[PDB]
Amino acid sequence: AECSVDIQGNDQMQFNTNAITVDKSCKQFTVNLSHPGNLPKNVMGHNWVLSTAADMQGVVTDGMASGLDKDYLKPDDSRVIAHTKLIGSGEKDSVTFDVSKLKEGEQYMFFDTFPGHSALMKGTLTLK
Ligand SMILES: [Cu+2]
Ligand SMILES: [Cu+2]
Repeated sequence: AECSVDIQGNDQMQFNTNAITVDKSCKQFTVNLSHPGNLPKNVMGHNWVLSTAADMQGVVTDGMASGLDKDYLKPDDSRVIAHTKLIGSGEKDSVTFDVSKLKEGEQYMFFDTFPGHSALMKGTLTLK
């Protein structure tokens, strides 16, 4: 099975997809994030952040409260399973994580924690 996915976030506060599936037989999984557009990070920064569905609200609320110099994530937030950096237009960042962190029967969400973006920039992550 493939073990990576390419995700884009644009100047329109959109991701290219709202559903990612991770095949069990992957030991690691990589998300490659890019930002088409022209807007810089402080105004249209995007990141890809993974937690359980239950934790998504907290991560987003705490991240937004943390500010740009924290890339909009609360320091030491243990609800965050994996994430990319916050990137502005033209930049790119990849994260690779251990698939063993993810458990059967759990609901996962990926999302962006830049202020307001999770309204649109979120999706499900499913183990298969
Ligand atoms: Cu494979
Ligand atoms: Cu964003």
